[PDB]
Amino acid sequence: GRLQSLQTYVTQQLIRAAEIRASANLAATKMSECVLGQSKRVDFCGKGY
Amino acid sequence: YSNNSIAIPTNFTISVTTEILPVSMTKTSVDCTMYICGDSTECSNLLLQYGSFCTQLKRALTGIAVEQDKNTQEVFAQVKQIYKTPPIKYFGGFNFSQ
Amino acid sequence: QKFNGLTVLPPLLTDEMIAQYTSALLAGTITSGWTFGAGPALQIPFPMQMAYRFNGIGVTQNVLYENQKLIANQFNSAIGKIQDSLFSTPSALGKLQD
Amino acid sequence: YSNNSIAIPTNFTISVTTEILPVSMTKTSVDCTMYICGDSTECSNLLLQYGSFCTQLKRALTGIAVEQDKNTQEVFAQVKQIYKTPPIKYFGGFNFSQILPDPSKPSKRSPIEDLLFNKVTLADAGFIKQYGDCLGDIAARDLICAQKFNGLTVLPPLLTDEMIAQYTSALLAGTITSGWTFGAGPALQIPFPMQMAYRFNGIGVTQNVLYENQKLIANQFNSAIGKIQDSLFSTPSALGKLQDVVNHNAQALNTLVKQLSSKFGAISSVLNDILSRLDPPEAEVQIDRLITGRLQSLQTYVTQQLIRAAEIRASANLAATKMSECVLGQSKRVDFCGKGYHLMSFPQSAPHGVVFLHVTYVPAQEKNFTTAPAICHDGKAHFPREGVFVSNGTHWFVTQRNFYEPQIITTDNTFVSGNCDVVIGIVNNTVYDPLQLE
Amino acid sequence: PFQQFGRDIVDTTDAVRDPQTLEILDITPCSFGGVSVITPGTNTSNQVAVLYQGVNCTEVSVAIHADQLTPTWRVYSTGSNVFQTRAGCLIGAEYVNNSYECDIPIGAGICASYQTQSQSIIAYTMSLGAENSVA
Ligand SMILES: *[C@@H]1O[C@H](CO)[C@@H](O[C@@H]2O[C@H](CO)[C@@H](O)[C@H](O)[C@@H]2O)[C@H](O)[C@H]1NC(C)=O
Ligand SMILES: *[C@@H]1O[C@H](CO)[C@@H](O[C@@H]2O[C@H](CO)[C@@H](O)[C@H](O)[C@@H]2O)[C@H](O)[C@H]1NC(C)=O
Ligand SMILES: *[C@@H]1O[C@H](CO)[C@@H](O[C@@H]2O[C@H](CO)[C@@H](O)[C@H](O)[C@@H]2O)[C@H](O)[C@H]1NC(C)=O
Ligand SMILES: *[C@@H]1O[C@H](CO)[C@@H](O[C@@H]2O[C@H](CO)[C@@H](O)[C@H](O)[C@@H]2O)[C@H](O)[C@H]1NC(C)=O
Ligand SMILES: *[C@@H]1O[C@H](CO)[C@@H](O[C@@H]2O[C@H](CO)[C@@H](O)[C@H](O)[C@@H]2O)[C@H](O)[C@H]1NC(C)=O
Ligand SMILES: *[C@@H]1O[C@H](CO)[C@@H](O[C@@H]2O[C@H](CO)[C@@H](O)[C@H](O)[C@@H]2O)[C@H](O)[C@H]1NC(C)=O
Repeated sequence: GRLQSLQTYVTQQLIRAAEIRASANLAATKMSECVLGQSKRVDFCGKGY
Repeated sequence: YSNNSIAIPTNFTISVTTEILPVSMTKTSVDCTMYICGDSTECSNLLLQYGSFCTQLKRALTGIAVEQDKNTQEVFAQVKQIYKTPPIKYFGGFNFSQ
Repeated sequence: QKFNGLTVLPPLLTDEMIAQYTSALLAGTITSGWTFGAGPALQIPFPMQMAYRFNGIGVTQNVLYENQKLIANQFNSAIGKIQDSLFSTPSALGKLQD
Repeated sequence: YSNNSIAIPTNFTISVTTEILPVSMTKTSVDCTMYICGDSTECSNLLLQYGSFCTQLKRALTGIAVEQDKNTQEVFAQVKQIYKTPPIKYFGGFNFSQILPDPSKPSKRSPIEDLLFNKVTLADAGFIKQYGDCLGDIAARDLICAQKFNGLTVLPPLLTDEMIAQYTSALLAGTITSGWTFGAGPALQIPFPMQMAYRFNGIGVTQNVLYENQKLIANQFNSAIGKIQDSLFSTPSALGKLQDVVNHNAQALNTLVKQLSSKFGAISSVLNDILSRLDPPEAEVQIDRLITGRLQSLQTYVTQQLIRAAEIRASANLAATKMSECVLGQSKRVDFCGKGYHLMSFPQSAPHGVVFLHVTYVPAQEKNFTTAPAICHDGKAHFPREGVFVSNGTHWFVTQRNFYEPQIITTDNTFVSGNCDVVIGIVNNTVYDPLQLE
Repeated sequence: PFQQFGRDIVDTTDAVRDPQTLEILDITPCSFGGVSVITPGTNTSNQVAVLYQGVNCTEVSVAIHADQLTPTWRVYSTGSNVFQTRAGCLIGAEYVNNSYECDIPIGAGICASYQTQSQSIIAYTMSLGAENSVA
């Protein structure tokens, strides 16, 4: 029972870590693009130009 | 829409919008020994009968923790040098005290 | 949770150092534009950096230099409204809280 | 920072960075019955009571393998036409032998690609037909022979290493011959100096600066290529991503093997001794315990492989986007293709991954002189069409944003729109024009 | 002299010493692999090609001769329909040196497809595209 619970927790944590990694990659991309420069990608960094 | 009508703004507004993004989560350090058999040598002995499972669990959690650390590093540590604002803060009328 | 063995490790980058990294990024982006993100940090006065940004989005520098005070006032009002909205809104940080 | 101080790079440097990006991992086709019950008919019959439970695992592994093939295809087969490099190689003095394929080598791979291949060790080759030499291994059998005993197969990738190298060579030849035009339509060839001039023009630096510095730019590029080659050769581990992927897959397979030796809370971990020393009606409990344990282990392996496949697919999508943007063009997005103003990027095939040679334009030694937002000639505000209003110290000048090439302030390089009393910081200066002189 | 068993990294019996002659023998899996059936649309034709993944299929041929293979069915092996690839060897499909676009992926740069000879499944090395030398 405890092994099943721990495996479920670890799998859910891995899924959440993948989601957080995707969000952090997006945040790093936003930093690099619209912080260390101006991003021409419209509606990417804030609504409007 | 008309054949020969274009709309051009005679003014403009500078609006700053806030965007929030998670960068990392809490780095958990779950250990099998206590959680499954809290202070039980016999229970630990029968836990060893399940093979290299808790080694996998510890490895996965360590990978998640170092992934969180690397996520924070990638998001923030984009500059080798720590730049400092000049002592007098007058950027052509702009206000950055906030 | 701690007594059950389910402890959490602290992040390598503390909050103070993360704030220092953000401060360095802010200083770079307000005193050097995008130059510090490519190579050496090249000092540029902020009105001229804003002219750079305006020309990048596709409007000439004169539309900034003619109403630089108006743009600065709009920027300050927008940043104050952002702070006020963060104060008032209970769930503006919904993603991090989630 | 100051009110009227600007720093403009009087020089520049060409720096080549290396980006490591996994695109696929080893495809696995783990079989249900062989791993769960070793050649035991009644054990397979008992496993049948679980229904279509391991069919989910088999379908997931098949989908993972198909996803790896799709990731490799998306990353590398960007161009449907293979482009061959010209027989002679003089691209305006630019060295390219290091990244271009070497026909002398039997595999027709570039020196960089061969260094990457020799710097990566594959635990499971798979595409070698290891059977035949597993029994002739003389020494202790490696991981592969043991894996071939308990339902573990490593299907070879659809694209061979030589095939991926050929795709990378086609991309490289297309890039260095037709610029970026082959990534949009027909491969419109263009001389490499012209292509470099237009890449420079794409980063806000005028075309003339490359032609005036045709040398000392090719030399810089060659030096950077050699330096990164030596760095990858002598580095401890610059292929960390691919090495991590290979190690994770191999060690997941190793753990899957090791879970067989675990008793899973039963009398023994060996099926044949269990069913021989105990009659089936009583030993069914031990059989069920073993089956539950082994099925849980296989489920854990399949779920971990699915999560790793999702991560690898995200990395492969990132690599495909990086190829389509940096390789087949010039991405204006900052830090996407190397650090600095991106110029080009050279694909290099790697074991279970791709290698990007981001050629970025980086400024150099700079001096700060003076700046003024506008220049007032006769009751009017003059603004520079391109660049800033720099000053030697005594006489103002107009110059490029990212290179110090001062020019006299004429009426064509600057546009006038104002009244001299609205710009904060307008300076006293005189502007000339080619009309009033004549 | 005291060693009787034999194992490896992953705790599997690799070699065994002969208890009657004091000689050593190593142990290898018998023929473990994976069967994948290559087939065009059943509305088009009914001929199929069987790929025994990851095996030197000379041993597959001798196993067929001994009639000890696990699959009950037996495809026709007329010599021409054998092509040793890096993912086992295709049985029932011949190999043509012509290069076409991939239709049914197999592995190691081999793709099988149905083509006129009068219809049969032919395996070939995939063609990445039309070669175009840029002037
Ligand atoms: C563009 O929009 C600005 C605000 O969005 C206008 O500024 C306003 O100016 C009035 C005085 O004219 C102030 O009372 C007000 O508080 C605000 O600062 C600006 O005039 C407008 N320009 C044009 C051309 O419409
Ligand atoms: C930038 O904007 C700040 C507001 O966030 C200004 O601070 C204000 O200071 C006044 C006193 O002068 C306080 O009454 C007010 O509550 C606020 O703290 C700051 O002065 C401003 N900077 C400049 C240079 O104007
Ligand atoms: C810009 O930077 C180049 C190298 O980054 C300089 O090239 C060097 O020039 C010296 C001679 O001054 C050579 O000895 C050396 O091998 C290298 O080619 C270049 O001179 C420099 N230009 C300016 C204007 O600073
Ligand atoms: C591109 O750069 C190559 C170096 O990787 C040059 O090859 C060199 O050739 C010399 C002999 O001429 C060797 O001593 C050296 O080790 C290296 O192999 C190659 O000539 C060069 N090509 C051009 C066109 O500059
Ligand atoms: C202002 O910019 C001028 C560029 O045309 C520089 O002119 C040079 O001045 C030297 C004497 O210092 C002359 O010998 C030379 O022919 C050229 O005219 C000038 O140096 C520069 N002023 C400063 C202070 O840098
Ligand atoms: C740029 O040069 C102008 C002369 O062509 C200066 O205008 C002067 O303005 C003063 C008042 O400030 C008048 O008294 C004088 O007759 C002349 O019109 C202008 O000030 C100057 N600007 C700067 C920033 O120096």
